[PDB]
Amino acid sequence: MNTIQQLMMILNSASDQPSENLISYFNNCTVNPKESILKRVKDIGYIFKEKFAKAVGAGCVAIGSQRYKLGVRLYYRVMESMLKSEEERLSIQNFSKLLNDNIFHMSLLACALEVVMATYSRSTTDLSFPWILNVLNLKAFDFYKVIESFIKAEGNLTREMIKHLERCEHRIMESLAWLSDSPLFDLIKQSKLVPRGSTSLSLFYKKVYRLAYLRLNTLCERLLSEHPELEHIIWTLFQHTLQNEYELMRDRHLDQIMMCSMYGICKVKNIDLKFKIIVTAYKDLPHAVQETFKRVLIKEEEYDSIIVFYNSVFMQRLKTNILQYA
Amino acid sequence: SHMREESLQLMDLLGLERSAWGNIPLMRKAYLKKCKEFHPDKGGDEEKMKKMNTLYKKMEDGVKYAHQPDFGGFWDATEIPTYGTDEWEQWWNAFNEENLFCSEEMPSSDDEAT
Repeated sequence: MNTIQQLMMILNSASDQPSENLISYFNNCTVNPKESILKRVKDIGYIFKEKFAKAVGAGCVAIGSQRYKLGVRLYYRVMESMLKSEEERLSIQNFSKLLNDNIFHMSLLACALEVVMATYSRSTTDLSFPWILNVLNLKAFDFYKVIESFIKAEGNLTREMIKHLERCEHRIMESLAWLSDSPLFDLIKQSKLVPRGSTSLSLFYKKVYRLAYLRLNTLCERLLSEHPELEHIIWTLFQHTLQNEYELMRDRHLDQIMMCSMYGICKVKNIDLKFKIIVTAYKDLPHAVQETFKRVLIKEEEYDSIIVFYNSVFMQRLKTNILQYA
Repeated sequence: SHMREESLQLMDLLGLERSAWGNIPLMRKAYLKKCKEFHPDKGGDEEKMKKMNTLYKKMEDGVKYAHQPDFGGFWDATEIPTYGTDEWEQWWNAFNEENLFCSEEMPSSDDEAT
């Protein structure tokens, strides 16, 4: 097994200085990243230790140092694994591009700190996921890119600790990724002016649909048992929104779009679905929060009710796309 | 009076067959089609539509209401406004912007059961 204990052990008995073997890697890069990554860890250190204390009681700086310190060992530990499990597949032994990439380290390190921080977490003014990102100045999306690869590069993750990151990943896809001023957008555009960039965004999308849909399903089955042919006409609207009217997701939540897609489609077909029940049902989904349909971005930093979002934005934006379903 | 004359005169430009005549709903399903197909860019029905409307409404009238002596099915459709002057797009937009609008209000709040 992979007991929370087993991990705490490997971490404690782990080095605070990169492995001699993990250095062989540095020394095989077109440009040696040692001083580069090393200076990073140090700089980040203060930034973390402090933006940590200024959020947790007082007098307890020891724990701070400890958490980062430990976070760091996990950090290197992974990277090596993450590098070995990269020499093999995709034979090469170099790796300059990656090891010199600020965001890479910035994300890997984050994830560790999130995992370290979350196992010694029973004690601890709460730093559950969302936190760490705003401390390291790390963007949700980017953090998301390292999650899958991270879980696979450490077999000593407890079955729980893993679900914790899976949740994180799931949260970035439903909203965080799409936060105002997040590369997710600026990235998407660029893919519509020069396709075939890399399996990544198109992959992200893939994982998104996998998510959204299933919820869309859950609801469509309950609130729409009769005539199911709609389940697919909503999804289409949905995708279309994500694909062509993505901007509509800016500072909004997947679920928010799903619902509006539900309503608007049932509305051009003249169907018994009242937003009342749609939102009613939405609460039963294993995560949803009333906050999701009560507070919805509208104009500037002004939030109102999903309904308002609908009549003042949704309905108005992809109006034309819907009218051709009546 | 001239009702039976307008009859064919309307079923005509509506593109429907006089054998599904007094069926207002099925006539509406049509009338609306002729709208989702009108373009003051392909068509100059600006006059041949002004009639397409006027007549149809004069036939819907005989049903959209609930009578003091309450017999006959209940209407509840929407409202095809007399299309007099308002520019076709401002009209056609208006109409849909409605059959697509949510006139509800959120619900009260939490529970109280156990």
